Amino acid sequence: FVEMVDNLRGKSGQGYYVEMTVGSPPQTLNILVDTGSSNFAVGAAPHPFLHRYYQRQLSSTYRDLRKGVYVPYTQGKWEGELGTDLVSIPHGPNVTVRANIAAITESDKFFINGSNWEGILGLAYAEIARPDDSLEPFFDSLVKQTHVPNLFSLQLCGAASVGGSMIIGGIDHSLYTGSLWYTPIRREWYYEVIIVRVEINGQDLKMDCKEYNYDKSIVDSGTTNLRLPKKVFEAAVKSIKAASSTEKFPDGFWLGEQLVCWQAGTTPWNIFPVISLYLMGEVTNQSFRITILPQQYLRPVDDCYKFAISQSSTGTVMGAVIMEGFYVVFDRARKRIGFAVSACHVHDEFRTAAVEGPFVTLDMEDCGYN
Ligand SMILES: CC#Cc1cncc(-c2ccc3c(c2)[C@@]2(COC(N)=N2)c2cc(C4=CCOCC4)ncc2O3)c1
Repeated sequence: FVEMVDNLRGKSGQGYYVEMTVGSPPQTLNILVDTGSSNFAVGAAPHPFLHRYYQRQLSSTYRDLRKGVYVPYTQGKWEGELGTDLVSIPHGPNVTVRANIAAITESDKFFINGSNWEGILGLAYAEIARPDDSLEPFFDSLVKQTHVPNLFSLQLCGAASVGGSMIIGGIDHSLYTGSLWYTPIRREWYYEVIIVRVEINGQDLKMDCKEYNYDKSIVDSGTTNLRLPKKVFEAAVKSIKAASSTEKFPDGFWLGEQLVCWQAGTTPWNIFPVISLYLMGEVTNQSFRITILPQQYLRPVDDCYKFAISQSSTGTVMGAVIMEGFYVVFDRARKRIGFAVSACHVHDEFRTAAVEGPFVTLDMEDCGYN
């Protein structure tokens, strides 16, 4: 899979994108990689933020589905016109498939001023596709029309340019150390998982585990932060505050209202605690844990940083803060997600991100919200 290594680019806070082509002859576009949605949607009009856009009038293979799609989401919206066309990934498998493409014709707070991407590749499942589950997601078409195995993995590396790898149809063993540990995909809509225990510097938060997954937990390459349900965010911050009490920061810092800065090269990593999420394992009463560093949850912006853990009303979102520590395998074929220590995660000489197990955890099914 050497061809696919380093096929992801981005800027901090603006997501990870992959090069794709659409139409005949192929039109090159950079596309945001998003495991937290299920539509392939591309700029199709000359929005001033866009480097380029899909021009259907130049594609001999374009087919108009004669249907609109209207996709408001939490932080923005896009609307467009559904069709199909030939789609390939130059630094992906050597294949081309006919996929659904939403040609974006109106939008608000969707495109980022200064970004280098023009569209969005929703890698999650048909259940949450717009307008409905009859609109086959890209990855489903890829697997259905080719021999590409039904899995992909992401290595997101971070720093200001970021980079990473999207391995389509496989696992590249050079991208991780130690073993992969798998947690079940609870339901095929989002990439939903179940967190069964939370530790700050090894100290259990001692919350009812349902709270950790209220109303769901998801693995989301399209979110920068680790987002936590309100009640869990309260406890997490209280514990991280206590752990980091050597140095006092404004209350706003913890809420993402302001940045904290240190002299270039003297960030006190060691006063900040590690954060461990235990995930439901593959076997009854068995779990594993993934552990991230402040290198992951304190994000560059003197060296100044943003606290990149935040409260949610939509459940836990394991965003880039989690994923940048790990090689993450979206094993759709076996309805499971693998975690392993990432060969590229940022760390120091004292601590590294970790994936460890097995542990004994009882009543893990009670942790899921219904
Ligand atoms: C890592 C990272 C990142 C990142 C940084 N800046 C902006 C984005 C971004 C841009 C457009 C965008 C989305 C994110 C976003 C929001 O969260 C996720 N997972 N995808 C998104 C989600 C949706 C959805 C439509 C229907 O429900 C599911 C999600 N539609 C459009 C979207 O556009 C991602």
